[PDB]
Amino acid sequence: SNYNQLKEDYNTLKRELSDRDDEVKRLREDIAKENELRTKAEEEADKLNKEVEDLTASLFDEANNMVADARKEKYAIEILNKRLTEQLREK
Amino acid sequence: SNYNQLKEDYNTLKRELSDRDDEVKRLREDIAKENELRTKAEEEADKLNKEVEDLTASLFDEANNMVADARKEKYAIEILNKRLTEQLREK
Amino acid sequence: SIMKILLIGDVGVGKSCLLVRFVEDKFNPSFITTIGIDFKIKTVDINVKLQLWDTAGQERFRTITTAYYRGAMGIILVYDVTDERTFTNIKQWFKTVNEHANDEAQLLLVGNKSDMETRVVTADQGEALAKELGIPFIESSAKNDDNVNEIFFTLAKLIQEKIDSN
Ligand SMILES: Nc1nc2c(ncn2[C@@H]2O[C@H](COP(=O)(O)OP(=O)(O)O)[C@@H](O)[C@H]2O)c(=O)[nH]1
Repeated sequence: SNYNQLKEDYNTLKRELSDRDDEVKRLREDIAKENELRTKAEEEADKLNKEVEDLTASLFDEANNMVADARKEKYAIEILNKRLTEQLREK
Repeated sequence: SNYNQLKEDYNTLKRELSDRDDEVKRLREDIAKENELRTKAEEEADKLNKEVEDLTASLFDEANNMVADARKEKYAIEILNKRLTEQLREK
Repeated sequence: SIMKILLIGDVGVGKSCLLVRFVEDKFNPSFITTIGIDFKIKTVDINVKLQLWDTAGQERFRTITTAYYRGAMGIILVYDVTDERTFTNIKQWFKTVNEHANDEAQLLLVGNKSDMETRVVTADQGEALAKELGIPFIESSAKNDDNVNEIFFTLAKLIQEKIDSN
């Protein structure tokens, strides 16, 4: 159109290039951030995986202990039933 | 001369750009790749706490269920226990 | 002065019934049927507190049950002698173990229900498995209390012996 088509296209290209060069400097820092998230998430992954037995042990401890205590207290009163079902009996 | 210089400065930046379009395309894969990995590290830590929340409700519902049973039958005996002591006093 | 021990094998083998009998506490409950785990603590005198996992090995808590392999100081690989396919299913357990097992944790075989006698496996056929794998062997009855307290006592020795190598 023709020299202005040029002068102008070059100017357009110049700004396409600066947009593109920025988006590159920006995706590079986007990745390093996304890296920090990745590593930190794989640390969590791992951390929990280790901590879990111990955590779960602790639930079982308590669960068993809860039922034990409840069960002993019943039993102890069957012993009471026994002893006085027989305090009466012979007598 | 200037018309020529422009022509090839255009050509230079034309590829200088084409290069960034490449370096963007690749960097966007690399992040989606990084985010793939980080999705997986979140993916499993959920899976896990899902199981641990699942255990904790269940184990504990279950223990209380058993602790109800103990108490339930302990009280039933306690009833008979009184009934018998009420006969020990008669004698 | 703790030690972590875990049991390993199929349903019907007699792993509940072994643990039940090793630890003589009747007041303790059994979740092994309701949820699919149990966990006990028996103190024993060697000259040391045990802690013992048991599992129905189903999918539902597979992620956690696995966590026991990682921290387990001894594994007990258990088979039935009345059942032939349980006697063979052992190596698929063994690789399953060492992909998860912390390398330096110690293992042991167990041939159970010697008691019930439509017994397919011999004792020497049992050390035929044990030999290759580089791991100690015992057989027991869970019912009749044969070698039960040994199973655990021998295993814990090996581990205390192991600690002081380094
Ligand atoms: N005859 C016999 N039966 C056993 C012995 N040990 C366990 N059992 C039985 O085998 C069945 C399943 O055993 P269990 O302990 O539930 O196996 P687990 O699923 O590996 O814990 C039950 O009916 C037990 O009573 C044993 O030494 N002799």
